[PDB]
Amino acid sequence: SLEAIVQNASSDNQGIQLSAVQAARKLLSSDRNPPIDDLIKSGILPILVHCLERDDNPSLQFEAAWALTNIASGTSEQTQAVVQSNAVPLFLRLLHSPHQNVCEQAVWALGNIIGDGPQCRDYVISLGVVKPLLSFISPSIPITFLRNVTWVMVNLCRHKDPPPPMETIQEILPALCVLIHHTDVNILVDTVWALSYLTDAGNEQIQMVIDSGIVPHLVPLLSHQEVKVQTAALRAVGNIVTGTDEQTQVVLNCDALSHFPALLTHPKEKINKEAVWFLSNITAGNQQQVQAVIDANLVPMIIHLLDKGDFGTQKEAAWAISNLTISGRKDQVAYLIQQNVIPPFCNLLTVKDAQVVQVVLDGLSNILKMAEDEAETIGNLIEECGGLEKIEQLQNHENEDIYKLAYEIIDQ
Amino acid sequence: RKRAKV
Repeated sequence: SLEAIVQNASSDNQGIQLSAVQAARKLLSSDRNPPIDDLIKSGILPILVHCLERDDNPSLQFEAAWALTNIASGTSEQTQAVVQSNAVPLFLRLLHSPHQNVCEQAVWALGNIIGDGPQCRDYVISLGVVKPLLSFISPSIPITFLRNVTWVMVNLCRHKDPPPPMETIQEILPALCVLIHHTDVNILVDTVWALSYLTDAGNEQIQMVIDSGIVPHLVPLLSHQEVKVQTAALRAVGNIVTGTDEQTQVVLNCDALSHFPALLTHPKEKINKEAVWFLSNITAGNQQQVQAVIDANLVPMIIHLLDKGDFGTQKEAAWAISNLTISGRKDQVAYLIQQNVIPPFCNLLTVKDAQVVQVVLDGLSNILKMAEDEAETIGNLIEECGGLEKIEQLQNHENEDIYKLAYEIIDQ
Repeated sequence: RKRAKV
């Protein structure tokens, strides 16, 4: 039956040939367990590729392109099989086809190819996929097609090692600046995941995202209705504030901190964790940045989470409270103890996580030194807590850095 | 990252 399909796919009779290619396509398209290996093994790929040249029969270009889309959606080995067959140049040709359904199906097939990894990505780029792919972005295009275009845009941004060439990023960013203004959720989500990926690849890429003009349009989406956009926006903006004080100030000057009360009280544990993670990277900043977090009424809300959050959120809140005791002035830390930090800040000394107890201690070590006169006054708030007796254990910890600190604090 | 059309 497969043997018949392949013979027939090369037929000089148009009906016989179209029915065969459509039958090859329906094997690949009609369950979620398609026989890709058998199709490849049967000699179909060259005929499907050759059908891509048949500008005279666009029904056949479409059906061949759909078959190849689904073969190239499998294992890297199956994707390699398509690419090995000289399919990419012919897909790129079909991006200039007058039949929309043929353009879209070519865009889809190149998405599966770009999605295989960075060599296939950099090959499709090197042949000029990005101009023609972005030029489909227009209001006139149907939504289902534009979603397939934004999904390919995510696939171009997806790999860090190596990331796409600087010049490709420079072509894609202007398209994301347009797409970030859309209302369709799947498109907004795809656009913000592209930005997550582009800002997850170190300070040069981050500067390109800033230079693009897009940050004032990204930060408002921290307050979008759909959690799925919020999760992506918070990631992308969190990636940017792992850069310089100056790169951070760009996010702060977009009024980012206005959106945090909703994130620090969000019902999803993960949105809380990433919000405190983000704020941990603002309090590791200069004293104006530390002050901005104070002025936005966020320190009390970071403490609630220090106390009553999942282990994950607490860890992040430890850091945000700790990072502050380092970067800040003695008035800024004064504000802290006035906000009942020491209780929920000492209740974490007894966790199996070395790094958390380590950063909790430093914070108490650093807070007492910078609270000069009122050093005793702090101790009587550590008694009531009953974290004095959890400091003892530390002194028995395997890890040197922790026990020293315990003794080093005992003295004073 | 890859999507079959079905």
